[PDB]
Parts: sequence; structure tokens; C-alpha cells
Amino acid sequence: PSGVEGAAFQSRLPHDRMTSQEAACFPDIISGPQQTQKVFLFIRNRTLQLWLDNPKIQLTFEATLQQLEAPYNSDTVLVHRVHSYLERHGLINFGIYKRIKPLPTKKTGKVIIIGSGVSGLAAARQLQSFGMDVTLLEARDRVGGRVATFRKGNYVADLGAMVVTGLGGNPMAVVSKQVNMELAKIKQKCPLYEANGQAVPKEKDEMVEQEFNRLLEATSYLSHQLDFNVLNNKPVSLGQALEVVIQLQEKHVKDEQIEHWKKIVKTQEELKELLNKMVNLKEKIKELHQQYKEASEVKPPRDITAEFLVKSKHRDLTALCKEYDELAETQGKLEEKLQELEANPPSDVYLSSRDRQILDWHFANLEFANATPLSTLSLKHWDQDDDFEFTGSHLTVRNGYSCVPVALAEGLDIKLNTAVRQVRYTASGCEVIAVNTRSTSQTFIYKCDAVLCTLPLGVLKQQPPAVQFVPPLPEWKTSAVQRMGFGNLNKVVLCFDRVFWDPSVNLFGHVGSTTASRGELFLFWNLYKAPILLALVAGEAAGIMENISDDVIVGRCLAILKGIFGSSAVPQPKETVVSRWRADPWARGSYSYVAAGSSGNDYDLMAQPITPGPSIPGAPQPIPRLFFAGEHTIRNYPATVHGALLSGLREAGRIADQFLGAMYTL
Amino acid sequence: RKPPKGMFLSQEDVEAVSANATAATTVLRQLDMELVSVKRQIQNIKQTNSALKEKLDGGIEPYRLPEVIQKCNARWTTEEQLLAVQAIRKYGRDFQAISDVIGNKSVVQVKNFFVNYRRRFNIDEVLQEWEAE
Ligand SMILES: CNC(=O)c1cccc([C@@H]2C[C@@H](O)N3c4cc(C)c(C)cc4N(C[C@H](O)[C@H](O)[C@H](O)COP(=O)(O)OP(=O)(O)OC[C@H]4O[C@@H](n5cnc6c(N)ncnc65)[C@H](O)[C@@H]4O)C4=NC(=O)NC(=O)[C@@]423)c1
Ligand SMILES: [K+]
Repeated sequence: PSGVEGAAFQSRLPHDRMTSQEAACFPDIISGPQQTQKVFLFIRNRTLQLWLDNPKIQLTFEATLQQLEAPYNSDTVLVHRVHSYLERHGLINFGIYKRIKPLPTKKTGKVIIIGSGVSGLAAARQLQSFGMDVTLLEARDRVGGRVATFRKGNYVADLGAMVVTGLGGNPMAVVSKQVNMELAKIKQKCPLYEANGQAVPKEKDEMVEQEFNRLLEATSYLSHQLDFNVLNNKPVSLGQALEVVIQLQEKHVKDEQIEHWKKIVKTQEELKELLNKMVNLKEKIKELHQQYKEASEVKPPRDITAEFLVKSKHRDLTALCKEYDELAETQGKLEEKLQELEANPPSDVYLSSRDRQILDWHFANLEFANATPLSTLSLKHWDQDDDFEFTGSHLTVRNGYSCVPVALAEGLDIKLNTAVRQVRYTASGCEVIAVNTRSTSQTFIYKCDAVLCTLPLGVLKQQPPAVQFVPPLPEWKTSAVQRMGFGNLNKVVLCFDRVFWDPSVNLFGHVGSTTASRGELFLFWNLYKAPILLALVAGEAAGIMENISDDVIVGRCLAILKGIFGSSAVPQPKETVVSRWRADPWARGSYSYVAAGSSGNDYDLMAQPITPGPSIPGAPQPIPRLFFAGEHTIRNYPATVHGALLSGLREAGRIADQFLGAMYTL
Repeated sequence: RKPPKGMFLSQEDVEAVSANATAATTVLRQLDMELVSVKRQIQNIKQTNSALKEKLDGGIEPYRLPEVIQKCNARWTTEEQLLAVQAIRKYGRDFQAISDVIGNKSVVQVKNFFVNYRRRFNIDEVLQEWEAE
């Protein structure tokens, strides 16, 4: 897409109709004449364009209206309304931009932000750019959250997010021109290798991949066409549905074999009846011949009954001699149809133990992408976010993805080694209580008009609580926290002194000997300048490999690598990092997933602010004071960095609408 | 609206493999064993039918008779007449057989015969008498 239309696409907006959000800010336009709606849409799309074509400077309202031309630059209130809506909700002037207008000397309202992961950071920058006093409370000794980057010497490798999922509609695209990230494209060529150590041949690889993709569409058919979404009063999972598809393919293989040999019997028996006829007929021909021989033994001249006896037996014998010939014409056909049928037997199996092991790798890849065993994914909804996928290639960050959060943190009041232990929210304001992570002795108190919680969903999920809410969160929010899934996914960074792999493949696989270990060290990445391989632990393996020591784990990695490349081309690694995200108490996992029995509606529940009851009974309903953001709160882009970042952008708009007023809705 | 091609997936199928926690394995065995069942029933009749093939060694070749290539005449020797009355007694109305016995008469003059010589050779009581068999 190109033009002002491409600006809307790159902002996840339809160019030709107004969104639900815009209907709420511009209800005059939307209920208005079809022409007015259209004028607005151009003004929006053009302002988006101006921001996107240069996101290293602020886009001022004045600067906006200069570059508009009539009839659009005639109504100045509409342009000022549209600009202020875009500015407020993080569609323009978000990220790391240079301020034409330096920001007010004195601020308004105080906001505490729990967590300095990307969602926290992105809100904090917005709020501070709106004139608010913002402070972030961060349990770790570093910003980034689940954007972790390992650095030692010239060695650089992400323990957290490492992939940008494509710049088409992606806000990280704006952040890419803003911060210098060496963004390097990912070659999708992935050569598999079995536990023996040798490559899977192309023929097999294409078979199994296409069976995998076919098995997936099969589950979708089951889901949306047969309403097979509850079994035994419990919601069906993806893994459940895959087994049921596979069993039915295995069943239909057996069904085909039975109907094949059932044709071979149906003809072996037509043959049996045919040969019993050619015995009982050859025995009549053996008898008639005798009788004709005797009758021709009566020496002429004969009387006429004896001559009739010869002529008659001769007729009768050539007649049975003809039935026997038609019965061996027919016999011949039946002996052929039995080399026909037993030369074309249907398929012997559905998948051999070898083919199921390569299929298990493609299932590990899927368990990796959703950071959870397929037995936990909701069959109905696990892919409810595929329609908002970004266009383009997937990319890595060659300098390490920590450079983004580190860059957002520039200019912000961040308290590190500050763990929130209690959040107190009442009608008059809020107080957050945090300890120091080093000596849990030193206690802190933070008074504010609003708290923005970006606590990871695994932290919210923790029992007994790591963080107490006062008053407790309502059932509708705690039940969303229980229903949602928080998965798990770990990395092994392998630091070598020489490249010994194919430098032209970014990634290559290793097939597990068994289903249960399908995710155990199943995939490798060569993403970086330096000699670093990076190794994934997905699925049920992820949670188990956290009770295994580094050296045992780095061992199984070298074994697998020796098998692929030969026992002498693999040096002992110089540096070795193993992540344990389920153990990390500021994470309790890697990211969220659409659990069976959950749905994307829970992701909106996670986003709704909390409003405390009145202090004085009979006092007017107060303002909301507790706000939520982070990857588990954005329905259309869960479990990603761009999704966190957007969730921070929106709460900042929401909080400012609440505490600075939204002048643009008149 | 329809499954991927090759995939097999019917509403009746899914329930049967979902009925309990072993239904899938149970159903896959009813067919492993239905397959053995047919498979050695195969080698049974395959081996009965190999017996019948031996009993037919040599076919029927010591038993064939050469071909009477005989031009078809039109007159009725008294010999040919008496052969006819006996074939009527043995074959009822199968005119092909009767024309094959007499050899030199075609199937039409056999019909012709049934009429011209009907009174004199008394063909009606003959046919009556053949139906009694
Ligand atoms: C269905 N999924 C896909 O479709 C998809 C699609 C494309 C790519 C990806 C990948 C998968 C992986 O390869 N990678 C990745 C890897 C790992 C290991 C992990 C762990 C994550 C990823 N993420 C996700 C991304 O990591 C995260 O979703 C965002 O980072 C969310 O961040 P946020 O919500 O802000 O929360 P934080 O946790 O960051 O911050 C909170 C702060 O709270 C602090 N805190 C806690 N407790 C307290 C307390 N008591 N007091 C004070 N502070 C406290 C804490 O210390 C922290 O600082 C990936 N996403 C990508 O896009 N690319 C990737 O590459 C991918 C998946
Ligand atoms: K592949």
C-alpha cells in the first residue's frame, strides 16, 4: 500500500472507514454526512503520513496544517481535533522523537508505573510527554523486562525477545528509524537433522511439512465445521484435536486395507466356485469320452439307434468341451485381476515411527511459537490473532534488543531494585508500597493519583500473591487471570571461538528420539556477527529442563552438535548462558497464550481499569485509579513486544483522557 | 465447507474415537484384527484353489474330438430321418443340438422337418414323451 492509504495500513487502521475509537471521539463526524466522514479520513491519513515519513522529530499541529491543502486545510478545528486525537493515543509522536515544543515547566497529576518492561516504558514516555509526573518502579536491576540481552566482550545474544515479526503495520518500524537497531532478515530455510546426526532428505522433509500443515487445517475443520469444541464437559485443546485427526487418518488407512483384501477374497471365491465347476465338468467330460469310445467300438454297419448313440455322445461331448473353454476364458481373467489387485495395494501405514518423529519436530516448532504444550491451547481460539499478522519478513536484532528499552528509558524516573509488594487504591488516590530487592529491609511508600500495573501475567497469577491489592481485585479480573495461559520457553546461548556451522543458514533443527522430548533442544540460531549459536527448549521440555544444571544442559547441546557436525569440529564453548523464565520471579514464565477454556475476551478483561468504591457512603462514583498494560492485555497482539508497546501507548491515552481531560471530543 | 483433500473426517467418525479414553485404541484394534481375519482367510482359499488347479492338469486335451467340417445338404436320407426322430426324443426342441447330431442339416430345415413330417413321424407324442423326463 502507498500514499495516504499506506499511512493508515502502517498504523493498523482501515483507510476507508472510521474505527470504533474514532466514533467515540468524533461522534459528530460518524453520524454525519458521508462526505464529512470522508474529509476526516483524509485528514487522519495525511497526518499519519507526515509522522511516518519522519518520526525522528515531533509533528506539531501547526506543521501539520501547513502541509495540508484545501479544502482539507479549511476547517482548522477538525484538523486540531484529529491531530490531538492522534497525539493522545500514540499514533503520532510516540517513541523517541525530538521535541519542537519543550514540555511545560510544571506537570499535572502523579502516576506510578509498576514495571519497566517495554509496556511500562512506552506509557511512561507518553505520560511524561503529556505533562504528567511519572515514576516507574522496577524489581530488577535493569530496564527491558522480558527484553533481556546478554553481553560479554563482543558477544551479544538475546535471552528474551529476539524477533521483529515483520514491518508491515508494525510500530517497531517507527522505533527502528528512531533507534539504530541493526535489523537483519531471517532466512526461512531450516534443515532438519535426526538424532542419528544426518540430514533428513528433501523427499521426507516436504512430505512431513505438508502433512503437518494439512493436519492443522484438519483441526480448523473440526473446530468451525463440526462444532467439536467440547468433550466430556471440558473445552477441547489443540493437542486433543490433533490426536483425533491423526487417529482418524490412521483409521482410514486400516479401512482402506480391509476394503482392498476384501476385494481379493471376493474374487478368490469367485475363482473357487469357478474351479469347482471345472473339476465337476472335466469329470463329466472324462466319463462321456469313455462312453463315446465304447459306442464307436461297435463295428459298422450299425442299426440306427447305435449310430444315434455315437453321433449323440459326440454332440454332447463337444458341448461340454465348449462350456469348459468359456470357463477357462473366464478363469484367465480372474487370475489376472488377482495380480492387478495384489500388485496395487494401498498404503501400508499412515506414518512410520520415523515420520512421526519429524512430525513431532513441526509440533515442537508450534509449541515454541505459542510457548506452551499444544495440550493447553484452546482449539477454538489459539489462532484468533492470525488475522492481524504483519506483512513482510521476520527480522533479528544484531546488536541486541535491549537497545530499545534502554533507549525508551532515556529521561525517565526509574527506581531499580524496587519490588512492589502492595498496591493500595481508594477514592482519593493511591499508594504503592515497595521494598529494596537487596536488603528487603528498606521500605518505600509512593503516593499517586493512578497506578499503571504492567506486572507480567505470571506474577499476577502467583499463589501465594507476590503483590497484594488493597482492596482485592474483583472476581471478574481474578478469573481472567486464572483462565488465561502463561507459557514458558527457554534459550541456551552457546559462545564459541570459531564458526563451525553453515554461516548461510540462520537456523537448523534437531529431531527428537521421542514425542515427550520433542521440544528438548530442537532448534538452533546463527543470528549474530560473533560465533554464537542459540538453542531453543520448547513445549513440555521447557518446564522440565529448568531442574537440570547448566553443564548437563550445555552437554546435551554439544552432543547434538557433534552428531550434526562431527565430534572434532565442535570446540568446548567459551561462555554459556541458560535462561529459566518460569523460575525468574519477575516473570514466572515467558508470555501468554490462549488457554483452553479461555478466549480473546479475557485479554480485554485484563485491560479494564479498576475503580474503587466511595470513601464516604453516598458519595459520587469515583474515577478509575488502577490501570493495566503489558503483553497479556492487548487482544489483537498478545505475547509480543510490539503488543506490549501498543498496550502502554493506549493506557497513556486512557489515563490522560481521565486526568488531563480530552478537549478534542466537542 | 470441506476437509483438506486426503484427510478423512466425518461426524460419525469423530464420536466413535472420542467416546472414551481408549475408544481410539480399541477401534484401531477391531481393524488390526479384522485385517488378520481376512488376510489368512485369503491364504486359505488361495490354497484350496491351488489344490483345484492340480486336479485340472492337462486340461481336457486327451478328450477332445476333431471337427466334423460337413457341407450342409438339403435332401433327407431315411438315415437322416431316423436320427432326427431320436434327437427329438432326447433333446425336445433344442434345434441346435438336433442339427448337430444329424450334422448335414441346418437349424431351419430342422424346423421345416417338425412340420412336413409331423403327422407321419408322430412328433407330438415324441415331444410329450420327452417332457416326461
Ligand atoms: C504468540 N506469540 C507470538 O505471536 C510471537 C510472535 C513473534 C515472536 C515471538 C517471540 C518468541 C520469542 O522469540 N520472543 C520471546 C522470547 C522469550 C524468552 C520471552 C520471555 C518473550 C518473548 N517475546 C514476548 C515479549 O518478550 C514480551 O511479550 C514483552 O516483553 C512483554 O513486556 P511487558 O508486557 O512490558 O512485561 P515485562 O515483563 O517486559 O515487563 C514487566 C516488568 O515488571 C517487572 N516486575 C515484575 N514484578 C515486579 C514487581 N513486583 N515490582 C516491580 N517490578 C516488577 C519485571 O521486572 C519487568 O521489568 C517475544 N515477542 C516478540 O515480539 N519477539 C520475540 O522474539 C518473542 C512470539
Ligand atoms: K522448513
